[PDB]
Amino acid sequence: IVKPNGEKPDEFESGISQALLELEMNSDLKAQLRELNITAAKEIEVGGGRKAIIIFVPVPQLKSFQKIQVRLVRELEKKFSGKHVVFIAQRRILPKPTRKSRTKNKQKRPRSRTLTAVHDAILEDLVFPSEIVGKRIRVKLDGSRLIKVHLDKAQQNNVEHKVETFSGVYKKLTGKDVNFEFPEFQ
Amino acid sequence: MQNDAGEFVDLYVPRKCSASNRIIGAKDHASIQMNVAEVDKVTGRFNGQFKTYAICGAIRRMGESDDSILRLAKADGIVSKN
Amino acid sequence: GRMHAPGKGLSQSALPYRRSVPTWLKLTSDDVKEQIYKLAKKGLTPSQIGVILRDSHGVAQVRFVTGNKILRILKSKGLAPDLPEDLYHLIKKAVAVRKHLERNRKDKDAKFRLILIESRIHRLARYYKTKRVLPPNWKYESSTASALV
Amino acid sequence: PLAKDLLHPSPEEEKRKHKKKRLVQSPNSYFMDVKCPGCYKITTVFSHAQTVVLCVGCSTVLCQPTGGKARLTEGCSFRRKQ
Amino acid sequence: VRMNVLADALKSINNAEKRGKRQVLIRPCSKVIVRFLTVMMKHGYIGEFEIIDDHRAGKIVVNLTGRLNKCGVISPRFDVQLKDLEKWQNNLLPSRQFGFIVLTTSAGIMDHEEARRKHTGGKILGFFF
Amino acid sequence: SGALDVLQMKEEDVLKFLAAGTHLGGTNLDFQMEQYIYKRKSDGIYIINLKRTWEKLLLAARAIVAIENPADVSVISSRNTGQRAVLKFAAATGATPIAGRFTPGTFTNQIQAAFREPRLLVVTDPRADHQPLTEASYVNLPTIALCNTDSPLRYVDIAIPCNNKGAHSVGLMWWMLAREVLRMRGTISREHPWEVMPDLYFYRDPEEIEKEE
RNA sequence: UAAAGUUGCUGCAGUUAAAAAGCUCGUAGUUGGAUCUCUCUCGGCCGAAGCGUUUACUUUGAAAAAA
Repeated sequence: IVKPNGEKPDEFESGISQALLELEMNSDLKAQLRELNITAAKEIEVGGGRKAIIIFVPVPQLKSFQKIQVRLVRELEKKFSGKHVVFIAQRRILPKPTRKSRTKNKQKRPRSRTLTAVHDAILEDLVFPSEIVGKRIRVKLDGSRLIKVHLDKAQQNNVEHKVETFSGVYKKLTGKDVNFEFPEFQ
Repeated sequence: MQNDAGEFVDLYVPRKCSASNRIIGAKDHASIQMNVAEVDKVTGRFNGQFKTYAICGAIRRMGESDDSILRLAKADGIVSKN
Repeated sequence: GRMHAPGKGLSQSALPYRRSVPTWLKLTSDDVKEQIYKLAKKGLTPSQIGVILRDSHGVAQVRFVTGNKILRILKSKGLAPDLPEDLYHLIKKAVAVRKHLERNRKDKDAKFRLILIESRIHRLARYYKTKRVLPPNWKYESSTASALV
Repeated sequence: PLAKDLLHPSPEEEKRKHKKKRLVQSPNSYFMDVKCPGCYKITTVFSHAQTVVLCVGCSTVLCQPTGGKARLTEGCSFRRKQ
Repeated sequence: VRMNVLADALKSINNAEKRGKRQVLIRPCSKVIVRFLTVMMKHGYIGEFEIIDDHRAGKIVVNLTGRLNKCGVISPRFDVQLKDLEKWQNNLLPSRQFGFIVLTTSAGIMDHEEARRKHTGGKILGFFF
Repeated sequence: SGALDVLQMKEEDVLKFLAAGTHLGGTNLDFQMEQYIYKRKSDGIYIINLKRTWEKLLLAARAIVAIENPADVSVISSRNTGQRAVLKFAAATGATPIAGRFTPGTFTNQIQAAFREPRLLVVTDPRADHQPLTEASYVNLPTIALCNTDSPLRYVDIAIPCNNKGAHSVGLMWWMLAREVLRMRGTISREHPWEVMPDLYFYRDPEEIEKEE
């Protein structure tokens, strides 16, 4: 039932589709899953031998997915053993227009579809239940950035385990190193 | 200080302030070179060795020589952390 | 500092870092838009609409809830004033001081303040004509100022 | 000072500063839920409200505008969020 | 009003280095400010710095190693050709052994030595030594 | 101290500090002494954090011990409050005391009878001993001072936060400095209390000496 | 002409030595905050064809008399 973007679903993507189908036919959230849909799914190693799976939801359904994501992620976690689950919207990036190019688009690139905006949105969507209360880009002596993200204290014990998988997912998608912290000052 | 042959050609290497990393001039008579005695971990007695902090006269005049020496001692374990 | 006064004030709002809808806001975007339309139909400017929504119903920022600014929402449905609100208020102040100066010709401070107000009006009108918010031939005149208010 | 840390300021030292002069600016205002004896619904009131807030369940004013924070009438319980 | 935020950043760094401070807070931040600071830091003059993200225009807290004598901006940003670079270095640098002129070229923001290595002239941003 | 359990401050030291009123500063606060105070009371008096006081006293004792010749340490007190304490410190430790008027040019005028070139310089009050502190900036002379909340820190390299106004506090501070210097040197141990009691350093005004006898 | 950093773009000066308009608006001028990483033809890397939003740069390559 998944609507793929590469026109050929993978075995893991079909497995996640079957899990969502089972949650649709028999679960506590069957009323809202009807119009919901995902576009892709991948699994990657976040460190050592641990794995986490990324679900790419279409953007217009992102809010609908999030209002039930807290419920959905627990079921998908108990279903797939020790593999962490994240929901990140399928956001496309249009390249920066250059004077060496052709008629790519007669109208201006939207600012929500640039690389920096899409990466900020990916970071925001990586931690849905916990909001971002701050950001500090550290530039080390060798000139390599390290982003340090501040999250809510009221979501500390609930999400601190999900860290080291947020960083791995962000490194896989965007290539940027990110750390997560929970400042004492509110 | 080093020519292309690698030989050192400076008259001398002047001290740098332990706080500001600025050169202490040869005629800076307000600068100090304080020695802080090192102490045994179980007896608390002088070890015969010490730690040296050089503070220039500009820091002394502006009054931050005390805070600079305090921070240098803290960052060295002579003064207890917190 | 101020454009027409020697003052250098630091008073202005400090928007919070979090751009999210507050947890206490059970009002969805469409209810906010409906209340905006009702307040505009009552004859209120976007500034007053925002003040009322922040004060009584409780909306940190309309932009964080509906995704659009108040004036953009009004223009989208179509309820916005023909001329911009700040320009309208400047013209209103100019009309007030001009009416005062008629019976107070000895008030030479009022004349100076009126000159400053009309300079502000001319600058704002030039900016609005640059951005096509005003017609290219839109002119402010004393004999026609009260016709715009 | 000469070594004051700006990246990790004390929370009291940041509540002390002007809201605009902080490391990341944040308002000094807040929203409160005010309960009135004459009603039951939720009335969220801005702390610095510029309008006269009226409880829809009675002829009682909730707050009065002031140069700074609004003046809440005696007999109303207000709970601050965030 | 505040024009040329790079001038403000460099003046703040210079003033904090004269006062002997270990950290300076620069605001507002900008891409050119970050590139200039990175060029400074690659040469060991300034050390690590952190970009504070407020949602309007960042601030930067810059650690200060006591190695910096002067950092300055050149206003206006004169277009500099590779044949006029030596005159600029004689005008701006204390000696031919140390000190850098930071140019902005189509190959990016870099010092004058790199600009001569890449055979690019550009627009002069500033200098530091 | 170095966080060593051997160099930690004991209950007896805190008892002496509280009895002497060392923790009680003044109503004014020098901006360089803010890191040493704890709070300000309802009567405006700043409370000096005794942890920081003990830390700075031990640092000063280390600095004094590092001076190989004890005579190269100079102890100064122009006020009578710290004079007898300075003489007692010099007698116990071996430093060279200057009690009373400090003759200008003592450190800078080589053609002078009372010319000395100390390697360290300890004063009871930077505001009251400003002349030796100023001259210490001419001869590369590091300085240790007993500083109150309003004491100025120019030319002061180790400021010991303490009440330098009261006679009891000044005497106790000098006595503890001497005791710590001796303990760090090796003479007298820290396992049993020192035989010299702090009151040997306290200043006695003529009314007090007449009343006591 | 240099000396003249006594015409100062580099690079002067304007509290008291010569000097900031009595003051404030104001058009031209000058300057201006953050922010964007079967489109195409002979053989499954080639000339053509380019509105990439014109530019300003920068770096090339021609054309710029001799003396």
